[PDB]
Amino acid sequence: FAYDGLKRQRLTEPMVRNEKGLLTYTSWEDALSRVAGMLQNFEGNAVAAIAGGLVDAEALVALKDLLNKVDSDNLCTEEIFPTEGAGTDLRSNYLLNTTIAGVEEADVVLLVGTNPRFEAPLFNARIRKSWLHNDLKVALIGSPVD
Amino acid sequence: LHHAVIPHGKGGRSSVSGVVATVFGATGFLGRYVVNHLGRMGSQVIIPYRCDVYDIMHLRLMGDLGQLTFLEWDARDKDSIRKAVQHSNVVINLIGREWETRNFDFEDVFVNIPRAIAQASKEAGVERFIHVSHLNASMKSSSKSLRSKAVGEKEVRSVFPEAIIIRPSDIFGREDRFLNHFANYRWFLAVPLVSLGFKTVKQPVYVADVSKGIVNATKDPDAVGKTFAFTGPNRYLLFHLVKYIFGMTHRTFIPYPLPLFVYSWIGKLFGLSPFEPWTTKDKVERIHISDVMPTDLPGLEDLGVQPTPLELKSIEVLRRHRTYRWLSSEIEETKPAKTVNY
Amino acid sequence: ILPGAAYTEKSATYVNTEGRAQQTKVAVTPPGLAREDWKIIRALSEIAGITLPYDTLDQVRNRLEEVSPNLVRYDDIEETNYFQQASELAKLVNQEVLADPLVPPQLTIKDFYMTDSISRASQTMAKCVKAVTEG
Amino acid sequence: TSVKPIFSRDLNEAKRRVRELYRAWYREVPNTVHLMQLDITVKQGRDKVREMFMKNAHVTDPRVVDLLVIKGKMELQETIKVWKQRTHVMRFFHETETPRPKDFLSKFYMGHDP
Amino acid sequence: TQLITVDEKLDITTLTGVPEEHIKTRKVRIFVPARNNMQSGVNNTKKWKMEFDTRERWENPLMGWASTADPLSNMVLTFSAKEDAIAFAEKNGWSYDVEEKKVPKPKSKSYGANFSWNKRTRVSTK
Amino acid sequence: KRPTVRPRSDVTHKQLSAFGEYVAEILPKYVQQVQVSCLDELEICIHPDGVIPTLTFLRDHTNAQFKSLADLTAVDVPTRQNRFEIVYNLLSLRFNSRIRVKTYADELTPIDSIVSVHIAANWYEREVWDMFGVFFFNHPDLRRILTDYGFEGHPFRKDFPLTGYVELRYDDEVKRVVAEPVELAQEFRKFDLNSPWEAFPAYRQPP
Amino acid sequence: GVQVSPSGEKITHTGQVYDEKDYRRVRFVDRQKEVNENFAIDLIAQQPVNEVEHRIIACDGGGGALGHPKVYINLDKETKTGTCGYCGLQFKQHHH
Amino acid sequence: LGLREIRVHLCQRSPGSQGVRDFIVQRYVELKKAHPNLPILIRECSEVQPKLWARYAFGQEKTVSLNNLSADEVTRAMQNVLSG
Ligand SMILES: NC(=O)C1=CN([C@@H]2O[C@H](COP(=O)(O)OP(=O)(O)OC[C@H]3O[C@@H](n4cnc5c(N)ncnc54)[C@H](OP(=O)(O)O)[C@@H]3O)[C@@H](O)[C@H]2O)C=CC1
Ligand SMILES: [Zn+2]
Repeated sequence: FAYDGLKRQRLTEPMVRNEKGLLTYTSWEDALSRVAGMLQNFEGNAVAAIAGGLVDAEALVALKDLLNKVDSDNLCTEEIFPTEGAGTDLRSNYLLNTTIAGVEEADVVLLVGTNPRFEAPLFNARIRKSWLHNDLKVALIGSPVD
Repeated sequence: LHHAVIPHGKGGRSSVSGVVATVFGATGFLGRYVVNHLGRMGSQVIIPYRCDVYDIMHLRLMGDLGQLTFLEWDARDKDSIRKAVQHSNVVINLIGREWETRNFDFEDVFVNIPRAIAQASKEAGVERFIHVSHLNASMKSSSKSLRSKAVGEKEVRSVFPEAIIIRPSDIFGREDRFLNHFANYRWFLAVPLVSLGFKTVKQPVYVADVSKGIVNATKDPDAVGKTFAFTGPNRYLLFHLVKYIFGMTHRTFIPYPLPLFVYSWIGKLFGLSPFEPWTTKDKVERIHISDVMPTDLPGLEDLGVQPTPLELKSIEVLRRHRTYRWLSSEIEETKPAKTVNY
Repeated sequence: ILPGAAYTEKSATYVNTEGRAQQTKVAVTPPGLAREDWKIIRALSEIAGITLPYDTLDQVRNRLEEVSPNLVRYDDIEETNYFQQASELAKLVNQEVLADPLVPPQLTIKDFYMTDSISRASQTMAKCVKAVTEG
Repeated sequence: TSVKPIFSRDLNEAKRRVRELYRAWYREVPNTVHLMQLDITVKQGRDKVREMFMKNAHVTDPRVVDLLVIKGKMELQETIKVWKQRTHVMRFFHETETPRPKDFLSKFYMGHDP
Repeated sequence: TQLITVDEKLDITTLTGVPEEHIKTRKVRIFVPARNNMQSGVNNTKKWKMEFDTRERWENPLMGWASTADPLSNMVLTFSAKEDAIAFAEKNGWSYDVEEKKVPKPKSKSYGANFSWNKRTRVSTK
Repeated sequence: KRPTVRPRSDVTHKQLSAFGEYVAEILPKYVQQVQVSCLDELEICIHPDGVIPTLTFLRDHTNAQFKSLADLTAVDVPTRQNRFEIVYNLLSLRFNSRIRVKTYADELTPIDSIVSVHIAANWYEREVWDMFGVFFFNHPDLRRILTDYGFEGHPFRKDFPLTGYVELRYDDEVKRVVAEPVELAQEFRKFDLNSPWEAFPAYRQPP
Repeated sequence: GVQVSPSGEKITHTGQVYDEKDYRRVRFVDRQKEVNENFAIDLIAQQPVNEVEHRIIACDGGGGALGHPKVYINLDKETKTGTCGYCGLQFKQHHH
Repeated sequence: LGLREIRVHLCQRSPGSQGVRDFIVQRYVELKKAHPNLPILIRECSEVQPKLWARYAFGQEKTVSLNNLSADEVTRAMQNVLSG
């Protein structure tokens, strides 16, 4: 039902600031030239990028390659994962290694700091399917929810 | 950009270009090519016409449905212009004429009309105004048309300082008055030229290149407020040009010299025609006026056009004049024209 | 501001909590002068003195394979079996928990309908919130 | 790897046929720029012939080559005879098709097409 | 007229009048169309389909209709198997990304489970 | 007896089946998968090497005088490796019976012409060539028949778009009719109409 | 009704009108914009509620085979009024 | 030098990549203790030839195969990368 947002508050044209500091409409050539100049005059640790959540791997890798070619590695996300320890060096540390279909084989499940209902429903729906058929026993370290 | 002006498509008859043009003078030799090149890439063309609706048919097909919007106007009525430029983002004044009328003077078409069009385009929010002056235009020329044209571009720029002014040379095409004229002299069995054609230089350009240049200046952001000189790649002497003409026409070329003080009288006589005259004193003086040298002015190669030499596009104009004996004769049979630098 | 594309407007690889790379497909084109993001960035590079090698999408995905080859195995999940080492390593940080009761941000459904921009720009999700909060 | 041959049991005989066809076209171009009153030279026509021939230079299967030669002979017939007018001949030159650039960046500025 | 040794991969592009554009710049999709969840019919989940990449569609200024410069916008071909589609694509010179067929998994089902003494299958909605 | 259904007679079925056995055992070298339909129609499928012999036998033989070539068609089935199903529908005035002969071809697998048998096939084979791309042998004048004089493609191939790749118009610049890539003001609307519920269980394809 | 916009263009019953800055209004220069002045919504609002003494009423429109398919409308909710889905006629339970 | 990342590619069940898994389990821990702030990425896939991508400053990447080695060749290649 949130496909109605793709029809509203959309960016359809490249914008840029005018002398007054207001956002005006311009071309691709002009804006990309501005950005290319600013990028030319900067180098590592003064450039930085940030991803938002609806981004695709292609844009991520392209921006990483760009920033790398200008020596920056401050590529960051908005979501906080701890690099303390193994961090992103190992996928085992930031994945669902017991894949969603693994909740059907499980006997006990322990939820920590999650409301999987509002956060990943289909996962909560799978947990309920198991709770129904395979007599799964759930536990939760967190705030009490339904 | 307004949501309905964003260009969409591949640049075809049914695509969108983002161009909403008002072309004054579309019913002429050059306006038809301009409108063709505009409706070919999917732009809206507003074509104000004073003529009969039977003389816009050749235009009615060179644009997809709704891309061409016709309008009845009058140069004297100023509202007739506001209603036309009321919605455009470009205006292209091609208005001109090679002779004066009972009701219009060179001044009227070359100075006042452009000036009013420019006033209205400025007052109406237009971003671009393309004006078409002449290359040889000057406030010190023997011809009256060129003086008037220079005055007109001065006024257009004093009323619309960001006005793209385009200054072409003698244009040649199918429906022209330059190559067809130099071919139709034959009806008088000989070619009268001043100084025997020498001392005069001509740098003519194909009309399709001019139309491409206009249509590209419509959306070229480095061209605002600039002047251009649309000229062909090769310069010729009137003698060799007309000889090459009669070569493509395969007619007999009998040139003889003629001073200008009697050729202009001939032109006056011919201009007394209440219909479209075959020649005029001003057309005479416009001929035999040498061609200015590029003199640093920007041009077609700066708009994005590679000029087409006359030796490739002359036969499609001059095969209509040949006889059955010479129709099929190829292009290579004619010896090309001498090129000069001067 | 460089207007990009949405998930209904481009082809893109998105990876889920498991590592299952899944590809989107184009149903619509971006509005107005909006464009694919990697396209924007490659054009940006070309305009600068930089120039990224890839001009197409297959090349971008070959680059993906280079960096991480789990991003191209579509609909597949790759086993990973190196937790012992990560634990040996992470048993050496001297930080302790704060004892604050860790609670989730989405505590009820009125905190569920609007979480990203596509949702905050939806009149329908607003109708939903206005129904739930009212009763 | 075993199939039936149309005419040529190898690429060399197909090349012989292709050369015969090239000769025919090279000899015909002048007669049809004369007859059809085309407004081009004789060199442009032969350059266009060579370009249309190279357009399919990459082929290696003799059957594809044989069928291409058949199509070329069909067209050469349609042209030797005046069954086709100057319109269909000048279709080859694409005098009006705005030439799309091969520059990634221009293709980026105009449209979403790759 | 005996046999001949071709010993190469088939290529039909030069005989199909298809422009360089719509052969080099086209990504075909090969797949078994997914069941429509508004219906419980499974008869359109049998034959393999071939669908092309989607391209621009812009409103026509006059009326407001959808326009295209994509001839293959509505091209759909039907095959009985996956290898047939892959062969057709290779032959015609297209690039393809295949998608395996999704068959539902067999499911244990019992009407007694709805009535149980100790399990949670016990339903309260008869 | 029922007024909506169609009266069905088995006598014609038997006649055509017996004649099919006749043809099959008199031309074993070429015949494949003879078959007869619920509606009374005989279909004889063959190897293309047998085209001329089969058609000549069916024209000249005494118990088979199919000497009028009604139609000659092709059918693109991109699934099978040999797409084009060439069809020869024939008629016997002596027996007031029809028959259909079918072969198979490919983009690069031509067959032989039958103008030596039925002169009616000149234009039909030209049409097959123009529409599907099948090439015939020993054809007197094999050229295009229906398409434009410089048309690229074979439009009846399922892989060919209904609207084509080009589009014509008149350009005042060149003063000629020119061909430009297609661009439509309204795009053809593809309607998915197939019902998802099996409709004829007699034609069910076992998995 | 047919209300006009700041540009003078009339707003159709669909709520459609061109913005003052829209170039697409040249098609209406020296010409007119065809609108239907009889808005069906206002008209069907001007019609009255047909009371009935039965809890379930049918509506074929009028003329039988000249109207719309016969639908049956429930009229239990005394606050609301039942509206045909084809026509816009309203019905109310007289005795509630 | 200007080294920024080390990313290891390998398989989970294959002989050629057997040297990389042993290397990992035995020494990745110690090596990541020595260099704590240096990304050392392991993205194991299926039917992938094992490689070691070392990308230095200004986006310039190297690649040295590791097909059918022991853990010691892997260690020597990795330390050669580190040192430079
Ligand atoms: N050799 C050439 O063609 C050259 C042309 N130019 C410039 O190019 C422009 C056009 O050239 P060309 O097209 O050949 O000229 P044309 O005479 O071929 O057509 C000119 C246009 O001017 C319009 N026009 C003239 N006077 C009036 C008027 N009083 N009221 C309304 N409309 C009027 C005509 O409309 P209608 O015909 O319906 O009255 C006609 O469409 C001119 O401005 C000229 O200076 C520059 C250099 C050389
Ligand atoms: Zn009703």
